[PDB]
Amino acid sequence: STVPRLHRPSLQHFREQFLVPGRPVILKGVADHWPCMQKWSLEYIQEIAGCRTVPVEVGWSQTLMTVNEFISKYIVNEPRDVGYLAQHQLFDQIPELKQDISIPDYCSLGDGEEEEITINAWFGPQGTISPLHQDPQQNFLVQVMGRKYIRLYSPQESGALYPHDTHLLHNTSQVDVENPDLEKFPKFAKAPFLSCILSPGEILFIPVKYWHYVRALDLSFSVSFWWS
Ligand SMILES: O=C(O)CNC(=O)C(=O)O
Ligand SMILES: [Co+2]
Repeated sequence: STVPRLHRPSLQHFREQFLVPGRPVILKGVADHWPCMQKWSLEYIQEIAGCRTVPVEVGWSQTLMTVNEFISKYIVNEPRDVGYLAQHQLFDQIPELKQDISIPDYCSLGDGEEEEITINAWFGPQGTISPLHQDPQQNFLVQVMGRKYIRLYSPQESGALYPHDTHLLHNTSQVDVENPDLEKFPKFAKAPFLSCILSPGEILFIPVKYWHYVRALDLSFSVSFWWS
């Protein structure tokens, strides 16, 4: 079913109805006028960040190249393969860019310290896929450019998601959400979920340990805030 959308909810309403019970929600009217929303474009990103080295996930492999090279090879025209500048602390690397975002006020409801919040960039073409997995902190995923299809499964449903059987990968599902092998993973079919298309200016709250799967529908840039 669709993730609820709420316009600028109070801190206490967000706390009581979403944060404490661990329920996803999309926050509207919160990040929609951050400077990134109007400023970020391929040209702006090239100008500010083009010469800097970033990690890129290809396919599968992991490599390093400049932001300019990433755009040239994996974003524009007709890329050979899907590449994704995923899960990278770009704003620590480039303080000028950090000026264009801010910490959501709702993070103050956490028990953690503000300067321990991990801020990651997720920048890539249409068609990037982050397979179903769970993270160990709360997340506000802020959509800046393009749209993402997102599927969410509660931690209560872990038994239907067939986690990998190693410590390193136990927070990742073995299932391909959008084309599941139901002969091998029959329990997956029945597991309930939420989904949404997250659009520019919207923030998705992904509760701590909620399983999430993410596919970019367009050229996309998201910023995640991992907080406690
Ligand atoms: O945006 C993506 O492709 C995936 N994002 C996450 O898993 C996250 O923000 O924790
Ligand atoms: Co994640």
